[PDB]
Amino acid sequence: ALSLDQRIQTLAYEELNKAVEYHQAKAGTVVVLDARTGEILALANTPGRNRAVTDMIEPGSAIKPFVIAKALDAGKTDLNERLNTQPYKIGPSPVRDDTHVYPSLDVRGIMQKSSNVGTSKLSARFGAEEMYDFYHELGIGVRMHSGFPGETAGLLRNWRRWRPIEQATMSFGYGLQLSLLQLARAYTALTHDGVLLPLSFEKQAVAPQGKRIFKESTAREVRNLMVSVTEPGGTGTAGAVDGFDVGAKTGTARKLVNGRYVDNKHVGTFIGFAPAKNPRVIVAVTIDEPTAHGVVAGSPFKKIMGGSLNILGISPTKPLTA
Repeated sequence: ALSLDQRIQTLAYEELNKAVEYHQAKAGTVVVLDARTGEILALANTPGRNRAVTDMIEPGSAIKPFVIAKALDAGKTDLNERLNTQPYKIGPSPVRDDTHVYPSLDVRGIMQKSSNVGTSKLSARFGAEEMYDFYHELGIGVRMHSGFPGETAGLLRNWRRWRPIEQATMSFGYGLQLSLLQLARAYTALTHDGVLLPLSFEKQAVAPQGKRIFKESTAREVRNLMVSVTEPGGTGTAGAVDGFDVGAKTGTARKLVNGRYVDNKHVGTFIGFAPAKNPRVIVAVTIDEPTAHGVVAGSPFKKIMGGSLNILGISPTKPLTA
């Protein structure tokens, strides 16, 4: 009684190969979760090791929704505040959006434009220790004990050694590491009404008691705000799925490789869930070091998500246009 769905696995495998070949990338990974149970429905890798499981990545933009959720959850911001989002400095260190300037944005805007400034200022309303604990409770630095070879814990540095610049760069996804599976896992906290799920490779007749991280209503509102990422105006319109509202993030993630000098490998990333309001599927795609022609992880995400929803009998919630 494995949780894996062949129809979805075949679809994940095929769109992944297609995308990796088209972009001439080194490698690729897809994870598909049942957004309500945490069942792994698919897990596809290009040939070689199980990167979904073994490869620590710095998540980039994909971590942002969590910072924003924490800030809404604690009442440190709300849906009406306009933040000053001008580039600014911490000590010598510039913080900037890439590479637009947005003078001000509300929280929806911060999500929509995936703003580094807005995110890092929402993070800065918490102490280093509170943020550390938050990242830890998302499972960052905590082994999943999947039972696969090469698995590791990840990296969350002790908060006592954090500089204010490091707290801020962690809020936009650098200086801490987790696997794609750990990242897809964190997303269940958003889809399953504030409750983080442990994930399982086996079919579930429960489904499991997870661990509350956010209020239900915080998760519900964050999902709505993530819809603006895939709509016109957002940074992830490449991951829009006809007929559905999709909540998602795109970004370039990083993979570190030792040793003489550490190699910063770039990884195209797209992660999301749909239907946004009542999610049924989380899809996460990474594509390692694309070379030709971020639509990179977006198109296969778009195809895998669309195809998974059809396979599972989930109907569109809005009109089709083309």
